Amino acid sequence: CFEADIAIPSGISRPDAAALQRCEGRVVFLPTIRRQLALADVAHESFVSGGVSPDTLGLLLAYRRRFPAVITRVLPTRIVACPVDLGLTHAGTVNLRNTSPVDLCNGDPVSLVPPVFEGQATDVRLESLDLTLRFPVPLPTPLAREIVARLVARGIRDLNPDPDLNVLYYNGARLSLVADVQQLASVNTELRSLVLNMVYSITEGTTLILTLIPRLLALGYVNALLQMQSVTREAAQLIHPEAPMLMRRLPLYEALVAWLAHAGQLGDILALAPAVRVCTFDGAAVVQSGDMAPVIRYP
Amino acid sequence: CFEADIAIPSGISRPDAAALQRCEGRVVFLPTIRRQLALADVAHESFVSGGVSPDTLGLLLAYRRRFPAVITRVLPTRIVACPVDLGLTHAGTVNLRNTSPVDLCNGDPVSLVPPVFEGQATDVRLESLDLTLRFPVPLPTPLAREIVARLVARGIRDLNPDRTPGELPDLNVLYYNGARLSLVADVQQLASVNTELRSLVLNMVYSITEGTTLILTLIPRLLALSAQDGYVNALLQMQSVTREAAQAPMLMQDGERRLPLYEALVAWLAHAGQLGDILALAPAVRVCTFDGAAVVQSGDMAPVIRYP
Amino acid sequence: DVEFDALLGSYCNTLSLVRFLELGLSVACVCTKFPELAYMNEGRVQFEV
Amino acid sequence: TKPLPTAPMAWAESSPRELAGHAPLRRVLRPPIARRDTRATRDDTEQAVDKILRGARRAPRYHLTRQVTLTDLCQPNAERAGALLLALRHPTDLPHLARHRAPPGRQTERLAEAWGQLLEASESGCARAGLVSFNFLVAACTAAYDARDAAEAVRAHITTNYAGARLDRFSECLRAMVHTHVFPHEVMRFFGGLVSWVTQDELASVTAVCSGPQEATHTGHPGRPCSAVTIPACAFVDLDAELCLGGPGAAFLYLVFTYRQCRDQELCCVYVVKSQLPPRGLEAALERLFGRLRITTCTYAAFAELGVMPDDSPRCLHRTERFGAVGVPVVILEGVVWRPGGWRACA
Repeated sequence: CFEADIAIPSGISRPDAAALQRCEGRVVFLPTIRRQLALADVAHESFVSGGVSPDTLGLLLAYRRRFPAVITRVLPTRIVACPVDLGLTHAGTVNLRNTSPVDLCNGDPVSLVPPVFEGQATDVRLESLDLTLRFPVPLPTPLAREIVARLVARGIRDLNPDPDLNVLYYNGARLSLVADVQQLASVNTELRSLVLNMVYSITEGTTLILTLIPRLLALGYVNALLQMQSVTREAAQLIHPEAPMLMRRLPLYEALVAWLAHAGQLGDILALAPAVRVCTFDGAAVVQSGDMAPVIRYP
Repeated sequence: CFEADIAIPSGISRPDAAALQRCEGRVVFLPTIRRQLALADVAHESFVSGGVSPDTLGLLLAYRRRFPAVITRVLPTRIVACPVDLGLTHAGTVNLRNTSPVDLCNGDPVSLVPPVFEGQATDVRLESLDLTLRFPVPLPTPLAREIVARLVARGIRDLNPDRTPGELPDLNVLYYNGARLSLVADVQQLASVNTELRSLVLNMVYSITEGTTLILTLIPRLLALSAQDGYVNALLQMQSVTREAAQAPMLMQDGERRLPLYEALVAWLAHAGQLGDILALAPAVRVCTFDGAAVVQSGDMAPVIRYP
Repeated sequence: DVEFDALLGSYCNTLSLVRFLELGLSVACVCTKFPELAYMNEGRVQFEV
Repeated sequence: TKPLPTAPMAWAESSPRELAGHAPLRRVLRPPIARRDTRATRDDTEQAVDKILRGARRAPRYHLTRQVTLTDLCQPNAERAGALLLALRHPTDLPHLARHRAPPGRQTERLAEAWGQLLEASESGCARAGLVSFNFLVAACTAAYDARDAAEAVRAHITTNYAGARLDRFSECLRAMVHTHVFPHEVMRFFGGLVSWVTQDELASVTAVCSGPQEATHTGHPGRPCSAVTIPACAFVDLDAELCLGGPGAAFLYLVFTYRQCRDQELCCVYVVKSQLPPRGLEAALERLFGRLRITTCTYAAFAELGVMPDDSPRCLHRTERFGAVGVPVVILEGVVWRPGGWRACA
């Protein structure tokens, strides 16, 4: 499996040692696959980058840069977590813990940042050694992508506001997005930076094509084919946005470069590529929330 | 590991065989998934389309088609490379030799690129049997997507063709960390730039929906943040069309229960979000180092693991 | 202070094992070990009365 | 009985580093650091315990998924040794979603009536209904997609083994789904190869391969006293065999749903493509070969990659297998490795 053994620090309180015992089956992101790693390297205090604790975007960056490893056995003075990325595909079944929706017999769980749901719920603080652990939520890819996009949209409405995105019907019972209270104010403040990169990359994408199409096809097969299948779609959207907006090949091309990059950087952050699949056997076939679920390395 | 053997033909001069000895860890594109193959199917002479060598946007389209294979070992009469697009199933992590001015870090997805820098060494001429080998340059996808954008736009702006005076912006020069990186500006071919332009134009259209207009309402609101936050200030690049685009709902809501915002995101995210991938070849590998060395120097061997 | 914590015993049951050949029900059947029904498709009995 | 050329068979007719591994490491003591200066029944029980011996003396080309479902849809017995089973997920959204993602001018009530109607045609308790067979799709869309009676021969197979109602009800569901922008994909992902069903009454426990090669499974002539094994496309109607022009490479196997959006009134086409192209090249060749782009949105096909057939040649086409009285063009695919893949259709 290639186990990597995280070293618990010096003496921890008895209630903290029982906090870790309950963390078996939880996903950890380990910065390097070194066999011997510290606990502080894994703890959420190690996600600090710009001097701040990362937002939901800063997290999703890190989740794409380090290695998630499921916790297999927690031992006093060691945590044994087996990285998801290493070894052959479809092997090393290690048990997960389900959080929220069911995780049916397949569907490739994505580990998405915690704040998307009850924020501090899952912080799991350890006071004795003064560190904390935020475990990502294991959701299926279709639902994980539906949610993360669902919340960004809510964020956009919230950006300037004067049909509920929140109610979600998954499987047997309607799922709930909103925890009401100020959790939304905490959820919305962390998606704040993800919403903007989304708003920007759209507004910067349209205006950049809406300027380019009329500032191209006017200088062959480009022209004909373009306007051909774009009838009442691109051109109509051109007149309508240019109606409620303003209108340079040299800044155009140099902005088309900087956008094209920033765009694909968001497609990478977003799309929450699945870490694992569920393939069960002699098992329930649906893993009820909070129950260990079999799981295998590639989708 | 479904390794594909590649037979060295006849005898390539002891100096040529010494050149292949150091090509282990480099990448090959094979035009099939095979068990028996000829050395000449891999050579740059095979990249030649009818009568013509593809340009450096033509190669990306050729590396789009066929399969990247990283050479594992080279024997006297065969070359062993396991086709990453398929046979990536190894317990541990095939070695990729970093050939680039760049440096991998840890976790960087690695997408390949035709050789494209101002100072470069990708010739490897083998005189005994007429053939050559251009090895692609591995590169982090953030950087490899910045390059493709540079080559695309350079082939495009030239194509307008910019009316405006003869002094255009750079677009030929990058920076990765420090280290100015000067791309090779040499030829652009109609067909190679067309498809790259065709699919660029095509996808940026499909990313525009009804709900998109709801977002375009927010441009004046963005520039309100341009100026009262230090972030969001940084977000808007100085050369931002959006900034020039501000220099609205339109009613028309079809029964009110569709959720066009959400649907507009999904639509944009698919087509426009995935442009590095469609314009260029997406990463299939990411650096991982077991020994805990956290970078890969240029010229070193990067332990590499399956897709990001 | 000397205060100890005692364990005052450890008990366990033997799980017993029942044969089925030392029962009444075993008269109701003619049991036989056909180790090869597994490779078999159909099986039959003639009965001419 | 022994050769002339001995070195080639000692390896053929059939480690020491692990032996040498424990030798320096384990044999060494107190390292490191250094100081200066009862005929048959009895036989069976013993063998089971022993089997636990050898299998516990040691320790990956196979994966089995197992699930319990009903025989309403699907049905393992009708099917055989090599078959595609597709999962079906969450009947709960009888178009609940139809509320959203359904464009205006759409009576999103179609699914709830089409689908709830399907249930009336064929409650929740002991089990649920998952596992749609490949077969059952070929018949449901048989009259829909392009070839008839090679396609309808499959439909005759299911009506006589697996009900024309359910086929018709399920076809009405496929029409209603393709209607309202909830597709047959984003439902029905690939499940496996159908190793062994173990059914009871209305119940079935289906073992099937999550991934790995098929031919290496229960094997035998046939699995259990049934017939042989194969991944037979089941249609000379399906098994669209690409690579009209080709060179040796591992053939590949994909799963494609083709649709009609008022050109034919929400057509459902379901078939398999076999050619050597890595998914980044299949989207291109799917753009060609297809005129189904009728807007008459623009989302014509959706595809996922099932796996490899790491040999080009086994593509037998046989209109020759009986799943009861009915006979079907059957194409036999010799050797297959299953890579589940993911569903990609953006356009």
